[PDB]
Amino acid sequence: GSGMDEIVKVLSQHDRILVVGHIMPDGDCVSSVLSLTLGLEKLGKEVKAAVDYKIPYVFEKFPYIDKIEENPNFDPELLVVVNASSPDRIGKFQDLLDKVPSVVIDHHSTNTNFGNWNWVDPSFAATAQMIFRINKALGVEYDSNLATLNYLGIATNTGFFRHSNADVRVFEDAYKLVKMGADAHFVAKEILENKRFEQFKLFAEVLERLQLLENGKIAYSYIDYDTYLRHNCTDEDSAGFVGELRSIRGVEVAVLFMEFPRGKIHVSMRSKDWFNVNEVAFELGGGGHPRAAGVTFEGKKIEEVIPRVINHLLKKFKEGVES
Amino acid sequence: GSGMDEIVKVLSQHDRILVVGHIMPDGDCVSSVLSLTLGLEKLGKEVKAAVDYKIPYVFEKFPYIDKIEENPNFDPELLVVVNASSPDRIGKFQDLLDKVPSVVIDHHSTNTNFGNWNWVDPSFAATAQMIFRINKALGVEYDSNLATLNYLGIATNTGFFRHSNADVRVFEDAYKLVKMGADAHFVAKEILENKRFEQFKLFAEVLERLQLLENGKIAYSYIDYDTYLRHNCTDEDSAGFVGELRSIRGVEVAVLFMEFPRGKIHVSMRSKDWFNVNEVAFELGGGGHPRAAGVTFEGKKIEEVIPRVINHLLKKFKEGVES
Ligand SMILES: Nc1ncnc2c1ncn2[C@@H]1O[C@H](COP(=O)(O)O)[C@@H](O)[C@H]1O
Ligand SMILES: Nc1ncnc2c1ncn2[C@@H]1O[C@H](COP(=O)(O)O)[C@@H](O)[C@H]1O
Ligand SMILES: Nc1ncnc2c1ncn2[C@@H]1O[C@H](COP(=O)(O)O)[C@@H](O)[C@H]1O
Ligand SMILES: Nc1ncnc2c1ncn2[C@@H]1O[C@H](COP(=O)(O)O)[C@@H](O)[C@H]1O
Repeated sequence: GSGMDEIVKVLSQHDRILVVGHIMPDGDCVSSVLSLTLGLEKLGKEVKAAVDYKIPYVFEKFPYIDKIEENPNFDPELLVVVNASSPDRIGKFQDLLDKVPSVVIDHHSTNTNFGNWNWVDPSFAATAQMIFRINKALGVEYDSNLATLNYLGIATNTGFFRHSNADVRVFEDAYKLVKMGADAHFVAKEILENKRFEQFKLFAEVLERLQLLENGKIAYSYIDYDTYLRHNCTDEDSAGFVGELRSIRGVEVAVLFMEFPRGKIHVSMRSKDWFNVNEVAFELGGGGHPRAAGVTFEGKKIEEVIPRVINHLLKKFKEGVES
Repeated sequence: GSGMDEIVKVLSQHDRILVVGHIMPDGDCVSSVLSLTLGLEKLGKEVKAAVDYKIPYVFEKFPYIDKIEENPNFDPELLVVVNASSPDRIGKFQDLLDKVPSVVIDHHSTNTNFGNWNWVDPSFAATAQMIFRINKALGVEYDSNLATLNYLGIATNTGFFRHSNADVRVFEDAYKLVKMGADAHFVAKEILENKRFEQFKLFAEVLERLQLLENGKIAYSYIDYDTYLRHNCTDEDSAGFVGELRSIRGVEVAVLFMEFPRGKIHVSMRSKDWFNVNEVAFELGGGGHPRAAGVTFEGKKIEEVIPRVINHLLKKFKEGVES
């Protein structure tokens, strides 16, 4: 694939750019979209940012969040798709892939290389780290707001420096961004301290349905669509729940089945010390990382998905213990 | 007070040292005690580490944790007390303050300067940052285990880089320690992903008793001693609960009243954006930081402590809104 140098040249050559992130945006999406958009604007370019999805509440106080548009009305000369592993993930903007030359910048090993130019590097924990390097290579000077926005995705994708992907390069980037004015406490407060009361009630439903297997080493639970409705919640509200199940003493693998909307079952998997959940996800048609991976089924009963996923998980887990 | 330079000289002059931390040890205690003990040992000194308390379960897999003794049986020429703000906090080792010259190293502004030499610097988020600087000044070379142990206290005292005390110096220290081999994911896994099932049941009791005041800006709850007993828990198990209450959308001040043992009521206070909980704590006879502070009552009914604390909190909160 192309490297950073080729993507920097392409970005330099084009002056009307649409930067696009993926649906159901998370911290790395907002971070990467806004950090690249602002970097390119500082070079004088005419740039718009777009996500075909409602921006979640926790991002509403971030600087420049209103630059992300659902309906940009912009005819770009270049499409730049960040942190999105496949064209279906960018919603209605995938139609532009047929009309406009495109750049892909992504850390997901699952990326389908759907751009005319692709820089995909899974050694990074966050696409925001790739945007940081692109901006510095282009000559962008950071201010505090841009540093805060670029810090955001590095923090969220590492669980705020807790996960296995928080390596030396993550800590060096975070130090450089805080030195340049990133407001680390602002980011933690807005992302992690805006919990709805209903999210506590929703998690109580998860605890009620929690089941342990394999001498307590596997824990799984589920939320069906009627339960989301009962609590005025969506799958936005159950973010972080599967990590709470991983946090139980003695659990090595945590799995959460989430039905939202009706008939769409998302499977979120996390592992603690050694089990490669990405191998299970891939074999079920999904994908991810060794310690965090997922699968999405459409048109299924939760009663069919759960036993299939658990069966495959148990088979591979029992292999790993003997090895 | 004395600075770092004076304490480094004193540590250099003495070769039989007892390093002591405080009762109910947390991450910064274990981090500071072991990081200084190992640093001094690398200089060839005869050093023992002691805490007059059972070491919590989450520290049991850390390297060298068995170096912390409850019963050291050691006649030191120098006592070094780390991260303990007052002599009552070190249990039975306070008797040595009358017999042995003592050094105090602490970041708590509440420190009573009870050593013969005192280095107290509240600009640090963690005493572990002060130990890092002492060790480097003495000439200690870090290995991976020592870097992990020194990283521990910086992580735990900042809530793993979430709290208002996570400034540039915290991120630079963390980067330096990870560059020198600190296993950041190991630390997060052992400290944060060893939750007992009973802790979830205990927090459900907290949610049951949760009360909001002042248009949702104040949230408080309590755990009485019978409830700890009911769930086979101690105050070790409710660590982090008050931060969960602060995480509720719209809450500015969270307060958790904890009765453990019987008749001993600890009040934990956290604030989000602007309210100075340390001023309330101090006026009630406790102390702490602007965003995290506490008070401890002995010999009271929970029914007397709660309304007094809430009354004082409301009085000052209502002052801050007008200002
Ligand atoms: N070891 C890990 N590597 C990557 N992501 C993880 C890990 N553990 C938990 N996660 C979470 O899984 C999600 C994966 O993000 P991404 O790599 O952008 O798909 C993020 O929300 C992470 O916080
Ligand atoms: N259906 C899927 N196909 C490919 N990758 C996925 C899928 N679901 C989740 N992932 C990835 O797996 C990790 C964990 O996802 P989640 O459990 O949804 O937070 C993230 O890096 C996701 O991008
Ligand atoms: N702004 C803050 N400053 C210091 N400690 C905080 C803050 N917010 C929460 N805390 C917690 O309060 C405790 C205070 O630690 P210490 O400063 O060693 O007494 C630690 O457990 C911190 O994680
Ligand atoms: N009774 C007290 N007197 C002085 N400082 C305290 C007291 N209780 C708690 N603190 C400090 O206030 C902060 C929050 O304490 P806690 O809420 O117990 O985690 C920490 O820095 C404690 O060391």
